[PDB]
Amino acid sequence: GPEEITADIPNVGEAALSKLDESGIVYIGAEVTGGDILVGKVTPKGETQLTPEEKLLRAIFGEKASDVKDSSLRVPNGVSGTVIDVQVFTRDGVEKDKRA
Amino acid sequence: VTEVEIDGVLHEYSTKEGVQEDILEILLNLKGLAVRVQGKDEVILTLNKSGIGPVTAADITHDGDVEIVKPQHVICHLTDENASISMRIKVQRGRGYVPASTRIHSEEDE
Amino acid sequence: MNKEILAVVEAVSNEKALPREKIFEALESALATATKKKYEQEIDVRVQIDRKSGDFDTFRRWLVVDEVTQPTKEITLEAARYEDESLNLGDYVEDQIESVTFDRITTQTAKQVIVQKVREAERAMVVDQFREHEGEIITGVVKKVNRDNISLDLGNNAEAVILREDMLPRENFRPGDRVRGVLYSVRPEARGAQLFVTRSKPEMLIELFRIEV
Amino acid sequence: ATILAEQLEAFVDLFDPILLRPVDDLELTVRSANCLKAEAIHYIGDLVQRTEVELLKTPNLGKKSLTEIKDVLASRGLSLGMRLENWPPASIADE
Amino acid sequence: ATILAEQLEAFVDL
Repeated sequence: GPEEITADIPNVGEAALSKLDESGIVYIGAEVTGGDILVGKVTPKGETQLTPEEKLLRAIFGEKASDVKDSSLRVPNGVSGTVIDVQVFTRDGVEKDKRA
Repeated sequence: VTEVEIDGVLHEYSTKEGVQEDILEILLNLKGLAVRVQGKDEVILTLNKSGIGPVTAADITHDGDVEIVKPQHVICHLTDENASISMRIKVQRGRGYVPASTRIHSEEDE
Repeated sequence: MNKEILAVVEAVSNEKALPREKIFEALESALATATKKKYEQEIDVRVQIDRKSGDFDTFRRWLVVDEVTQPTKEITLEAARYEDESLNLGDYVEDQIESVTFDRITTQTAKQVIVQKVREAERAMVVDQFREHEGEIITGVVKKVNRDNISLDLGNNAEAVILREDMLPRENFRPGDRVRGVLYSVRPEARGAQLFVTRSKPEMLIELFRIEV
Repeated sequence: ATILAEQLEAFVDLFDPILLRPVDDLELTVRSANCLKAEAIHYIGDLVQRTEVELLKTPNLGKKSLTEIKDVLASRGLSLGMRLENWPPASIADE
Repeated sequence: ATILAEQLEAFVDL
């Protein structure tokens, strides 16, 4: 499955997922430190597994975005500072988010 | 001065229309500013001004214990015939040198 | 009433003989608790699931109390007098509802809540297996050997525990070796109860001789 | 130290105030301003001094009475049963 | 001077 750029990634608190926009990009001008999430990205992990809980949840919500490996971009270790500019480039035939 | 609250900007490394200068020299000039306060301990100052001309601390709207010791220090210049600028200046008492690295200690959703 | 919950209750491998409506209500209540922990208002939730149709609904609660804590689920007698004093202090009467959320964050939260609910159901099954006998001449295989205690695994995911003080003075149990003893107590532990045995009394010998001869 | 104490000796020199304000001048919205004024409490102090019996049970409140209590009153706005002095709380004397 | 004096005051001790 194609990589997707949602704001929604588990295993991390809303403290990390606070400055993210509707899509998952930090707002301009955020004082950030090392390890802070910059852009939330997920990669379809593939189910390849049946449990009485996973398919149970999938039947409950109908959303297959669960059980998906995360590949978000975060601030490198040690470096800190603020964000000044963000550029967006997308392939043709593909829609764009609100921020783009 | 502790911090500044420029309204028409988003961060420290931007510009502003109608302003002859950038933001960093504004920060340096406010660093050069000095004001004595006696009664209140952490009073907050501000300014609003338009028109082409120099900007000095004398133009700051004063208050009770606010004391502009040098009401001639230039802050910036305005190049637009309608060049309204907005800022809120907070002053605080303290001792020694406090670098901005230690200032990140707040963490109270500032 | 999307009727998908009907098929969910009619999965039906593990919840056919068990109450399907109760299982669906518990899962939906876990999901609604996750949604309440996803909103900012600390309001209690109540999932009502139907058995004949299968589908369910989620309502928000008011939790009539005598205090102001949990303000989204806080009421009082003076506050209940707005409803002509119909509500009393201590009640959990629901007076609100919610509709729907995709909520991939609450999807992970509901994954955690469903895992917790499945663990609770397994604990309930283990406690039911322990209570289905409450104590008898039974055998078990010690899975773990802790300090002065042996935790033993049994069939149908059931477990039990044998204390050193409850064991014989000379006969010491070891992991991997089956031990048969007469159980006399079922202490309710974390995640269900476990059977406790004492293979040192004449009752165990009488029970062994009855089945052997 | 005594010497340094001496020769340098003389130079040493040895319940909410918003309740008393108008109810419409608070965090309550337009639909809640009429609810605060349903019990004739134009100021939230009378609303604070009164309970929900005379406000939500009146015909000037809709079905959101169980929700407005969890919306505005839950945020410590008014109608919490506070015993005001006249407008403000008795222990809120700020003269 | 007061600062220096109160630093001195700790020396009138053990």
